[PDB]
Amino acid sequence: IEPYYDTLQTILTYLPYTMLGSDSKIFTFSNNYTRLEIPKDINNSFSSLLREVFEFAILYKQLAIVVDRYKGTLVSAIK
Amino acid sequence: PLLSQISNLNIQQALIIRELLFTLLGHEGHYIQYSKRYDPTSQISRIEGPDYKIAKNLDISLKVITKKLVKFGKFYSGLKSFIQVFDNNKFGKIVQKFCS
Repeated sequence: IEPYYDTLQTILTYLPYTMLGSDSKIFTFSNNYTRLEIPKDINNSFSSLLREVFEFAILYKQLAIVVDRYKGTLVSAIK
Repeated sequence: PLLSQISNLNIQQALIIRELLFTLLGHEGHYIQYSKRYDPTSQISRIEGPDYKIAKNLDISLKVITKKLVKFGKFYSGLKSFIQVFDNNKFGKIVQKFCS
């Protein structure tokens, strides 16, 4: 199928850095880490699958932002 | 070797790790250098620790990860310079015992 199917193992090379909520050469965050742009040269199927995988990355980034921001600011003991 | 000349990711990672081991102790490296704002003469500059700039040719992901880790060298250098200033008789037993 290789000759008849074109798409960018290379994804798995740069995927761990994106999963940990960090910028990547092929995946870039924007708008205060609220959306992630899937590049060109990722055909329909792979993009549709990644949209499910990238849910973890964005959610974890949001949680890390919250933890880093409210680490020692809140006064209430419960929070 | 120039950082731009190297294109492989593994080589860049190993090089930055080798340079980072010394950076975490407050020393300069070949690819991590002190910011021009850091003046060792000023007391407050030494206490607050030096700020580091990363070479522009590093990979973006490695640059981000390094920018997170660099802060540990800043804290260590600041504490080491704190001991060499606040550990004398004029600052009292409380501050001396804290320096311990």
